Amino acid sequence: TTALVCDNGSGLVKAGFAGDDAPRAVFPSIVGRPRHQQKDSYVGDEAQSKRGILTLKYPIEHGIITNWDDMEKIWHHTFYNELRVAPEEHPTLLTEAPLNPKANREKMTQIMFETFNVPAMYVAIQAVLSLYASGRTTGIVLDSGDGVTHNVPIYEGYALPHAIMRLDLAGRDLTDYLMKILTERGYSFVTTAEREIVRDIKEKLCYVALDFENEMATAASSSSLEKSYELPDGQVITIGNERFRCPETLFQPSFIGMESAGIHETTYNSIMKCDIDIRKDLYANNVMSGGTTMYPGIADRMQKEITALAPSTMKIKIIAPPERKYSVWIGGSILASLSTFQQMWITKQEYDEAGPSIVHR
Amino acid sequence: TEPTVFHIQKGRLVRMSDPGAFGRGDCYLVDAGPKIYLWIGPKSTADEKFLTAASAVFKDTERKGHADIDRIEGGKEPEEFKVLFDDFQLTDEDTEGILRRVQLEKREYKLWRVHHEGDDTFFAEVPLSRSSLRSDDVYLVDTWDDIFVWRGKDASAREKFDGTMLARRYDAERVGVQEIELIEDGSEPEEFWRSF
Ligand SMILES: Nc1ncnc2c1ncn2[C@@H]1O[C@H](COP(=O)(O)OP(=O)(O)OP(=O)(O)O)[C@@H](O)[C@H]1O
Ligand SMILES: [Ca+2]
Ligand SMILES: [Ca+2]
Ligand SMILES: [Ca+2]
Ligand SMILES: [Ca+2]
Ligand SMILES: [Ca+2]
Ligand SMILES: [Ca+2]
Ligand SMILES: [Ca+2]
Repeated sequence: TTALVCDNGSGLVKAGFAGDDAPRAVFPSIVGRPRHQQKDSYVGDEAQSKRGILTLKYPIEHGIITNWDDMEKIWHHTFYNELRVAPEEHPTLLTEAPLNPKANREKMTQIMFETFNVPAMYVAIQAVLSLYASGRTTGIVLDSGDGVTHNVPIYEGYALPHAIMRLDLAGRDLTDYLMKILTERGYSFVTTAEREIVRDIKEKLCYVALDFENEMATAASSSSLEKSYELPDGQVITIGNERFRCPETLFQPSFIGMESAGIHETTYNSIMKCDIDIRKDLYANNVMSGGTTMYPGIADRMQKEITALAPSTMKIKIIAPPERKYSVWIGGSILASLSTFQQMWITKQEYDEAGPSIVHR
Repeated sequence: TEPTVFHIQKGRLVRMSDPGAFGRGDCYLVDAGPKIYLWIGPKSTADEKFLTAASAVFKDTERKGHADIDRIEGGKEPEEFKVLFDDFQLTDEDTEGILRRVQLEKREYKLWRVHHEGDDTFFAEVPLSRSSLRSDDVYLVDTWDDIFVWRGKDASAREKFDGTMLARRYDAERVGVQEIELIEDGSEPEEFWRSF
């Protein structure tokens, strides 16, 4: 029988079958309940479309599962509605954020065995899956998703927790900022389809400037940086410096009023928290993963910023795999396919004997 | 040719009887004692890269972390690495990987109803059947590679707008171009009916 792979993110669930090269189910990690006036909950696209009558909640906050009642609804939807499988017939691989608390991993394990009756399970660290999928045991992962951005240094297969940095700024903040600056141009984005337009513009037209101030000057002096997005009805929205002001927020969090270092400085700070003897390997192996690393120009900008900060004789290299939008899921798909990993799966009988703490051993 | 070489092949480590040739489409794990080398072919796939890295950590851990792991990019071998072998050779060998493109049978397509009447708006899955196509609403047929948006003869302009935007977001979340076909009630092409 075939393993299932579920990469639960703050904004999106990515799920599918081990051995597939892409997740076949991708849907919003949102649970809607019609509170205070027999189906009692909605998930995903259906839920987000009915915001006017549902109370919507995100069960995963900054990568960490926080609302377990709603997370169970997400997993039930994943198994039965999206994948249309019987969970008791499939070993299931789940992913977890950096610095996930032990009690959190234990509750994930309890729910998989006691609620869904999976025959076996495994929990993998998201950043390690991405690093291995790039063919590396050592490097520093920049994982930027919808709710959180982490820098995760990894040495010969093991994450270095004291040097992990967390920045509570990622794709949802960029969507909200683009919506703000487009509303300042006199547009209105209130309906579900209008909010999808902002998301589509962000993912299709935005880019990271190599030099922000020079790019602003170019945008002020000519229309060569303008690009247009055509709506289904033939309307056209044209943007110029909004294209690169939006993701500039990753490097300048003050654009949205956040008093935090940008992603180049958090990367440098993370490397500086590691022992000097491994920093050379981290500088040469900055691996990007996650949907918010997909902006054209981001690798070249990171290369420039890190080079400005790094010591003499260090080699700076940013790795941006073309598949990095879903590199966590793809890493899990590979893992759950590999013969030599089968011995490391937790079986239901082991859970019955040992309880949830078996997930650490 | 002193180190032990494992050729990653279809999700397994295969110990090479006579190492030295390295194919650009593949990955290899080279156990040279105090040093473990990952040899990453420039045309290799993620499943091959992953097994090499994971296996190197396992072998190092087996020796309580006492080996240095080095990553080699195929075609750019250092002098240290080439001299380990009697006759180091770079070839075009490429073993096919284990990952497969997503494919849907017809019993797996999904059908989505799009409704928008004032502030009465929603998406909703409905049973994949020609019966579900109501002429006053819009419907999305998801066949993975192709998305058909069927616009009822009596559907509102807002529902047609919403259906196309939803189809755009499906395409955006799936790697590679998915074709979006806008279909009009009463002039459906044969390609559309096959999905039922
Ligand atoms: N091509 C693109 N350009 C810019 N942003 C993109 C692109 N594709 C997806 N995104 C953004 O990536 C985010 C989703 O990424 P991902 O699936 O990695 O996050 P997640 O796992 O749900 O969240 P997190 O990792 O923060 O818990 C969304 O904000 C989405 O708009
Ligand atoms: Ca994620
Ligand atoms: Ca020989
Ligand atoms: Ca190969
Ligand atoms: Ca070691
Ligand atoms: Ca209607
Ligand atoms: Ca098809
Ligand atoms: Ca696509």
